[PDB]
Amino acid sequence: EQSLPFFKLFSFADKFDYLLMFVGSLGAIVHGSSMPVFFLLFGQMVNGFGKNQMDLHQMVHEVSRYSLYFVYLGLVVCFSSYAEIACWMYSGERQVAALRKKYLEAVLKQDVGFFDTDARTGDIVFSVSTDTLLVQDAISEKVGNFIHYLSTFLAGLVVGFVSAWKLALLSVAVIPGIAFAGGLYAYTLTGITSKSRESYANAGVIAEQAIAQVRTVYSYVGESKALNAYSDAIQYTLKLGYKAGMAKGLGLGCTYGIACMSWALVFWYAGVFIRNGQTDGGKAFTAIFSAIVGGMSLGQSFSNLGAFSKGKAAGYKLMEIINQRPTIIQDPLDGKCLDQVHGNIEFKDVTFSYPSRPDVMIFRNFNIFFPSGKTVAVVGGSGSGKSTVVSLIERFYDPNSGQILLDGVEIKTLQLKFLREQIGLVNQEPALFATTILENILYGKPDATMVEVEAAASAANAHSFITLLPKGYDTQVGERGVQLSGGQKQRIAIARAMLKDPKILLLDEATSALDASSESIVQEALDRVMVGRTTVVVAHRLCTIRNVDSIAVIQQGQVVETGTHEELIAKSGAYASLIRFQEMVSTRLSHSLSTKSLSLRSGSLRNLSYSYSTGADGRIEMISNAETDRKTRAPENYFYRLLKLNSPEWPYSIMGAVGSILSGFIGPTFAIVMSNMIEVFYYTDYDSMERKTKEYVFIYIGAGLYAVGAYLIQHYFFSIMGENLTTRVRRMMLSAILRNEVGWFDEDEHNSSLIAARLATDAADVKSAIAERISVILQNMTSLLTSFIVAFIVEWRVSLLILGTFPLLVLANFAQQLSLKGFAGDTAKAHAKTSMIAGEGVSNIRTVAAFNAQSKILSLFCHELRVPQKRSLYRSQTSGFLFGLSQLALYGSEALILWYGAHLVSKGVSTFSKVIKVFVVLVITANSVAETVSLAPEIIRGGEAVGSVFSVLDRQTRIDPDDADADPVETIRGDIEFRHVDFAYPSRPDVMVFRDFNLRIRAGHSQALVGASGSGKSSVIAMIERFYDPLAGKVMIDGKDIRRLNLKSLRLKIGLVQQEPALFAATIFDNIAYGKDGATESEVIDAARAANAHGFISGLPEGYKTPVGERGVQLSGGQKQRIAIARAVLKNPTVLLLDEATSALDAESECVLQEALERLMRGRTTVVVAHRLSTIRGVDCIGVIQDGRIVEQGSHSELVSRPEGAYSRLLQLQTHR
Ligand SMILES: CC(C)[C@H](C)[C@@H](O)[C@H](O)[C@@H](C)[C@H]1CC[C@H]2[C@@H]3COC(=O)[C@H]4C[C@H](O)[C@H](O)C[C@]4(C)[C@H]3CC[C@]12C
Ligand SMILES: Nc1ncnc2c1ncn2[C@@H]1O[C@H](COP(=O)(O)OP(=O)(O)NP(=O)(O)O)[C@@H](O)[C@H]1O
Ligand SMILES: Nc1ncnc2c1ncn2[C@@H]1O[C@H](COP(=O)(O)OP(=O)(O)NP(=O)(O)O)[C@@H](O)[C@H]1O
Ligand SMILES: [Mg+2]
Ligand SMILES: [Mg+2]
Repeated sequence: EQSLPFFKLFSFADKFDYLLMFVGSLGAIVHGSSMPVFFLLFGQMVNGFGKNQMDLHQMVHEVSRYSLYFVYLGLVVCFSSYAEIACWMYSGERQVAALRKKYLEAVLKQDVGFFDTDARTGDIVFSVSTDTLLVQDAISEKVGNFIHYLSTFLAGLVVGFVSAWKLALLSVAVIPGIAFAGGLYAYTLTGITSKSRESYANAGVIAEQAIAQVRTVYSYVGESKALNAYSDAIQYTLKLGYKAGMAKGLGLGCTYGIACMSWALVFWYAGVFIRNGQTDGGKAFTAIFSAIVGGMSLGQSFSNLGAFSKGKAAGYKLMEIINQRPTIIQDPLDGKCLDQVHGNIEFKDVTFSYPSRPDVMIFRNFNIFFPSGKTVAVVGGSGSGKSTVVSLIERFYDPNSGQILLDGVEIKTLQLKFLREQIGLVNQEPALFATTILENILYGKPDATMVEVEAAASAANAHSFITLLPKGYDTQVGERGVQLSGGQKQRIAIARAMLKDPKILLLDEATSALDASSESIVQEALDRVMVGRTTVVVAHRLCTIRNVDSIAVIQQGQVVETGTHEELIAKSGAYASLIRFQEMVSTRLSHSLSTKSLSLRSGSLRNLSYSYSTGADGRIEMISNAETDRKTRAPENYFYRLLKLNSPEWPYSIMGAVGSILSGFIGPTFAIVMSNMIEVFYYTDYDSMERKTKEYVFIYIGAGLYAVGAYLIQHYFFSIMGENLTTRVRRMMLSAILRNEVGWFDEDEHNSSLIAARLATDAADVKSAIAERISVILQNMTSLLTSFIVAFIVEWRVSLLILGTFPLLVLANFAQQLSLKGFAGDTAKAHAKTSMIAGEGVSNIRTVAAFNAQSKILSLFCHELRVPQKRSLYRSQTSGFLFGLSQLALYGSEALILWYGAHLVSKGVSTFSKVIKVFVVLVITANSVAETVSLAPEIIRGGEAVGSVFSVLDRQTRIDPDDADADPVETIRGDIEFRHVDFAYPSRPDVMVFRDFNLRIRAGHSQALVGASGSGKSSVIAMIERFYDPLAGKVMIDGKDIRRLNLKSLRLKIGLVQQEPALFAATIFDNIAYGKDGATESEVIDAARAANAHGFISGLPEGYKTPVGERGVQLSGGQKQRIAIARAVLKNPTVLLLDEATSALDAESECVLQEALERLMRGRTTVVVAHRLSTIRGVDCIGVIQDGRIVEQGSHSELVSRPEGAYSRLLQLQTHR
């Protein structure tokens, strides 16, 4: 939206950076006007090297002068490419490093309640992560290319018009006949790719509903037809991907079909102006080639504007936080400083609301008093502003109406160094900055002594635990060297509360780690520090409040009652229901940053962003997103395997590769004709310069239609091979994802949001690893070959010195194509330890506001930024000097060859138009060789990270749904008998929810599994089918082992009903027939009238046809549950399985299960679980589990005979509505 001007991005430059942009601008101009000066000397060499063919002693003079000048020109490109790289890359680094210093100063001094996670602390941390890499990439080095390739254009039209201005308009005005046809290609390329990009999203929900509902898709046998709806939704991209291979041949055929009909136009009029006597054969070499490579080089200077519009936008967000004016600031002169405080805090009608939204009201008419030297207990039951009391004494906010006084002195007339130093804060998930266990304790006071740190951790239940660590109080909590990552989080944070020695002390509900005997150890540590200090207590559970010597209770805006724990238990005033409430019983930002960073990496480069994760429990882990270089390397034999998977089309690859060698002949067909017209321009018989220039125009036309029929073959083919490979792989991947166990889908890195991308993008980059890395080899390995055969027929004494110099002429043309992207290289990885230190400074700001840590983070950030400047000083000088020397060897070795040519002509060995036919061929050849060696690591080094998708094709499953040595199933009777059987989730095996679980089910019976307050209750049905394997023992079914049978034959006769039902993106005719294939119309209609819904399904305008999955009409959960029961009643199963869990019916006036329960159990073996104790009258048995063990069994007539057992607790929960 709002954006800065491009200027004022340089507004952080000091007095030293106005000299690294004046040196660095005279460097980029003299370098820019060097290719139009190379064309001024080379058209002055040939005018002595061939007009004097009759004077062999004038040639040796005037080529020994014009080939000394290509050493003087080599020492200008030596020191003017060293001054645009080593003076811009570093001078764009002292301005961003300075930015982060002004910025971090800005964030630390802002009112502390500005950050409330409502896309706020996921926006400030992201603004220091990416926006200081978009200000850097727009002002450092791409300005040094925008100046460079501009002054080539403004000096390619001065050397052009001075020498011969009557050709400096023919050579210029033709150029829009190339770009018009060069832009028609890139126009229709989008117009067909967008037809492929849009047609895939139809298939992007079929391979999504069959993964996000993989519990249902495995439960029925519905994976064999989940490919036939993904086969018939790629075929509308294959045949649409064919004719995009046609629009690349004719887009590269109609480019050399005008290009080879454009050199004929500017070489014909050159043959006219020489005969008429206006120019000569050397000055018409300059005025053509200066205006062409000068006029074509605005396609590079207008390529930097895409990276300039990202600078003005992302720079404005950084520049508005710095000058955002806060309210609660420190006044070091307009402030007081008391002495011998008592801590008599009194709120005198203090109202307050959240400044995010003043709609709700928190402290309407709030009035409490705090004593001196006592303990109070402000306590609520829920979010009635229970943590707002500590969030107001800190001045994290201001009260919008009211006044707060300390000992008769108000705190709004005080500075924020006398107040916050005297208050200690302990709260949930306590802040441990990634340092040792000596510097975290020194945030209370930076330098007192060593022995008081030990005395602080002595009365903290820590000193025993921090001397049983094999280092001298030196243990990294951020890095996972030694982990205190047990369930008992060892509270070292209380040592900060003890060493600081505060007068006022604001504790909080610091027992929320599933408290037990382990968290009772840190409880008594808290109970011994509240001595002689004004302190409060905030509590959630009242089991730890029973020894507190004053309790004041608020309910809504105001205090209700005061006193001690003798009258609080009395009078039943909002305490007797609350103790009945006691008896009736972050890590999201790393996903939130990964969403905002997603869907924005299409325009930005991959060496620019990050990839966020939780990592350890010390910080937010920022991976530099250049992890493709050193992670997930492909299997070594992949270049043979991908050819084997793509074989049946060996006819379509031989027919293509004979259309590839013919495309490599276009190189020397240009260079051998154009090296004959620099001969013919020096004839002296002006009618012999006409009959031998009609031959040199009918070949440019004759090789201008040749390129139409030799780019059309190489690109219509090698894409039929390239689109029967991103089809056969996309159908083998889904037939290899739907064979894994279900627990692989439970992991967060394998959700149904990334695995639908690894079939979209990562399976579509095999077209560019086996079809477009052969065609850019055989095109270039037949053009290198057919030019080193023509070079050894014409003259072999010069084409041997060029072959020895050829390892240098290809390095010099290799350095001219790394400089198009800039030599900075992975600029996210060096600035990635810096941002982690700014990552702990924002998301943990509530403890930085206390302790006065606002000047210790700034000196642990300006002490670490001295590493990414002395890395950008070494790299900017070495990679600016190894570029300025690899251009000296270019111009400094084109003046050895041409000198050596003008030496042999003196001895009569070889002649003119044999030096030129060897020198001009063997420079244009080397231009194409540094396009092949540039992709040399990408072939060998694993392809790339998106071509390394073999973790789904090459991955052995655990639970195989189909075997050969497995007996099929004839008829199940139902004989579920659980033998010694324990279980845990493979995702988190730390909890061991089943402990030698045992059951027994005879055929023709039922089961009445209790909810047991959600003790893994929906997991017994998970082991009837094989969603998981038991940790030990056998699941004895039908008197047999379950893991000795063919699994696809088993699941077709055991039908279940899922916990939270959802339907597929289809009408309601598949949804009630998805559990029964082969049935057509007859018993489908009767199948609906079981959970009846029959007027609900007949009440529809479009019959039964309604989209209920997505993008149609929306139904309710009580009505969706009606549809799901119609599945199992059509399948006619043997072992029915129902489920209820955690208030998921949502059907008031419950009648959707009065019909469905008692009419369905006619001849089946059922296992029914119910979370509510209602309609729980099972008719054959019952099962009640406690912590992985059943405790009682029988009918519902011996359960009521026991006085308590375990069911008597459940009947009291009926009255807890
Ligand atoms: C003039 C040469 C003898 C000289 C030694 C050589 O250094 C020259 O500067 C080379 C690098 C350049 C100068 C002009 C360029 C050509 C001018 O640009 C063009 O029109 C294109 C058309 C098409 O892209 C061709 O494949 C290359 C071609 C035709 C360019 C290929 C490379 C050059 C031939
Ligand atoms: N930053 C915020 N902006 C707006 N509302 C908030 C914010 N933080 C908390 N709230 C809500 O406003 C109410 C104030 O209660 P609060 O002071 O947070 O005590 P609490 O800790 O939520 N109660 P409990 O968790 O039961 O001990 C709560 O219901 C909060 O959920
Ligand atoms: N896929 C899973 N991976 C790891 N743990 C899980 C998974 N699913 C559930 N749990 C944990 O298992 C515990 C108990 O729930 P679970 O074992 O799923 O059955 P349940 O939810 O008790 N059934 P119900 O009582 O009917 O709601 C919970 O604390 C969950 O966190
Ligand atoms: Mg709280
Ligand atoms: Mg459940």
